[PDB]
Amino acid sequence: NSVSVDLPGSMKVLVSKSSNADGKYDLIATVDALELSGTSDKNNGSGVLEGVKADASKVKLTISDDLGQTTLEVFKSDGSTLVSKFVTSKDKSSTFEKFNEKGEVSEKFITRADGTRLEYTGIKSDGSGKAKEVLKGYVLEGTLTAEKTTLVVKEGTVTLSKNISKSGEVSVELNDTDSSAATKKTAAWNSGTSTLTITVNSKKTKDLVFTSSNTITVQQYDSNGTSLEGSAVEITKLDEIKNALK
Repeated sequence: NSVSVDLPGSMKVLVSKSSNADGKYDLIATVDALELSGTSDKNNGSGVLEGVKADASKVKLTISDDLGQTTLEVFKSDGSTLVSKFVTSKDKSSTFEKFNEKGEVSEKFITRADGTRLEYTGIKSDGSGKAKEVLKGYVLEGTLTAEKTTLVVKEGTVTLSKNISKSGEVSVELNDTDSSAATKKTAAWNSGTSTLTITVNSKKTKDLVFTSSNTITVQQYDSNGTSLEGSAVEITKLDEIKNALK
């Protein structure tokens, strides 16, 4: 009769085993206790399913042609003003967006494949908002502008800024307002190694590596400031970032 097809986000869609006189396949799924239905000219479980809630809100599930992504939209009763959208990928990454009354994004929660999160709240029409990055062991706080996301850690007169572009590219900078050259921190970012090298009084002191696993490691230099010693150690809490900035 039907074939159950496994989709991202542990969702399932039933597809008819064979096509009708028009060559089309029937699709059925149950999402959040609502039965959705649709038809497709493909036999693999891809296509669009729709349902209508008790309250007249319209639900639409779109399964991409290669089954790599699901988009689950809830609309107002007009079928066009978004209330929410979940987009889930095969790799386990996802996005959840909430919309305001004009159907424009007001909150956006990104879950990466590794389970870390980037959370945008209080999003305004000017593109600004509040940002929080949820990592293994700790969270970073900052802001969103149209230009970029900037997460900030302050320690004494030092400010560490972790910038994330719209496409997820990380760059990091440091500024210290310390008026003494004996203690003022400066830093160089190397985009090629995702590493921030801190210097104090003309001696390199530490490398902070911002890894592809969304972690930070720290490693110290020798007293002459030209050779790394020991091994890189993973930072496990915000206070350990602050320690590296002292």
